Amino acid sequence: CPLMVKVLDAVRGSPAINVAMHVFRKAADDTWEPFASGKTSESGELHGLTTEEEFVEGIYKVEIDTKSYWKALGISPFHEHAEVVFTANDSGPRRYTIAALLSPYSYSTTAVVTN
Amino acid sequence: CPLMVKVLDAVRGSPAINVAMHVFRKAADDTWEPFASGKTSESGELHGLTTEEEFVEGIYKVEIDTKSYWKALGISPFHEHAEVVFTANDSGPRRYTIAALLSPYSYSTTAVVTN
Amino acid sequence: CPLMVKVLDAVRGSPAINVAMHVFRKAADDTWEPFASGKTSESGELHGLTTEEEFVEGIYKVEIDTKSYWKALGISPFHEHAEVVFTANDSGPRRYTIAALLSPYSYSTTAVVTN
Amino acid sequence: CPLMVKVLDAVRGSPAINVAMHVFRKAADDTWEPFASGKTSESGELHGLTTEEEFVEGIYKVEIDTKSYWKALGISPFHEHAEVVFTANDSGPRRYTIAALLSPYSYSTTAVVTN
Repeated sequence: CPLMVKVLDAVRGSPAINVAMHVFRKAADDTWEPFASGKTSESGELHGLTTEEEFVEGIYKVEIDTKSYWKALGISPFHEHAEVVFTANDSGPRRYTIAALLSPYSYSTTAVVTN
Repeated sequence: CPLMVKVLDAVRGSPAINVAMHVFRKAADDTWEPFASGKTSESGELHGLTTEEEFVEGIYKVEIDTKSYWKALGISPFHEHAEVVFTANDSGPRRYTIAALLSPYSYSTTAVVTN
Repeated sequence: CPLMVKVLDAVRGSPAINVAMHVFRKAADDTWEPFASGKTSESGELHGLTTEEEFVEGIYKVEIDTKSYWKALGISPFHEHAEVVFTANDSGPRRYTIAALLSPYSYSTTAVVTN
Repeated sequence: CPLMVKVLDAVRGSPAINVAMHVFRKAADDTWEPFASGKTSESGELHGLTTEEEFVEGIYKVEIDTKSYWKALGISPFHEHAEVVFTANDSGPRRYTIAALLSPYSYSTTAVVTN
């Protein structure tokens, strides 16, 4: 499990559950090719997006549909989605956890890259 | 204006208006002595708390009452307040802007220090 | 000044100066058309990007090149850039301040929207 | 395990390891009584601070010594420590995770309160 995503809700103080997201990998034509997708679990986590063999060096984009999440709660959000764009590099550690902390008008994202 | 505090509301995407705060300074006996206090304006800023002459080297605490802010908006939040504790003017006089970004279960605080 | 962007450096506690960014607007064909661009000033702010007449209803993307910022400081950061994507002026004209707080492995973005 | 603390380093994109913290509970005299303490593990987490029987309703303060952490890395921090002050309430969910995301000039803290 080289890539995991964890999403938290700063309004309710809870995991953000059932949040959809799509991952894309940049191709040579400089367009985003679909790579992986899913919805967060009851822990706010999405596991199993890819495998070590499939996740090679490259530029990846994680698009988290935050707008649908807030609309389901009845709170008017600012952003269309939260996007996280990064290069995977083999000199660095093996595992990438992308964390996102969501508020209606604000979000933060942090990468925890470990061995 | 050597010390300014700016407070923002991450739920509404707005300045946080009428937020009370109290500033304290550590005394020689290691107690917190009252220093200055005020409330944020319609811009979410609190200016005029002190002067260059009065704000001497020391350890200062800014206590922002976030709980009353959220309760007035109908929200029961997690934190009693947001505390910011720092040494000031150790190297000579500086201008300090303390920023706080508020959500019911989360907050962030950042210092911008200029010379 | 209907759109302003403010960028801060959480490592140094300073405005993030000379940070490039490009703004795009979604076209009728669902592509991102160039809208405006610039670099932050010594205050970490970028003003004058557009006018009330030019900034019409639409979906906008602000792409802040954080990677070049960190590399110039000797830091190899996680993200390629920080993207902020939002619908603007849906309810009529508003003033938008997009704030970004930068660390090498983490960033936050907040919108302050006033009328 | 009703109370856990998780600390992340936003500069290095890693758990914040060996971070000391002290927890206090407010007494009737309105002073902070020592309650629990420890250092974060290699995962950046501190478990086992208290038990369900001992953690009763009350006002608690978690003081995280962020200054010593940055000083060990050779980066000049702004804050003396990061403080998280909150009321434990039995009407809410059982488990409290206090998360802290650290930068030298900025930190955020979030409570995830779950069942």
